[PDB]
Amino acid sequence: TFFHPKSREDILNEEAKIVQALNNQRELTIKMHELKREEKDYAHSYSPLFSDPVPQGGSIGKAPGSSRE
Amino acid sequence: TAAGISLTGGRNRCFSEWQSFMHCTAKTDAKSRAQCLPNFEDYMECLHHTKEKARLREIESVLKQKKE
Repeated sequence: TFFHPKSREDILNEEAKIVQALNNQRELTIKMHELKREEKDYAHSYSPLFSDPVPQGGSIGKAPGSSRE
Repeated sequence: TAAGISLTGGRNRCFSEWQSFMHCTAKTDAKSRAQCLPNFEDYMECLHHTKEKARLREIESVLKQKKE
């Protein structure tokens, strides 16, 4: 009569919630490992304002015919 | 920061090839970056003149042994 253990159903449910939290942390770790080592933009990786990688060089003797696409 | 500036204050000798290559890099991603291989080859050729040197080696050798 002194034995008052938590029932089997509630034990199973609590363990299941724990395992669900653990699998959620697993999937979050995988997602974060995948969002890292994913190619980012030039604005996010180098320069958010001057977002043009194309260099405009000197200006003192700028020859027409020097630009090229 | 001082990239693409000459000794005279303007565009350098191999600016245009570099600018073409950088246009093609801006177009592309790291998986499509291999499209910019001919542009980089052109830039390096303008820099170092390896292929033109080999070409002239062939021309000179034809002037060299096929005559004497």
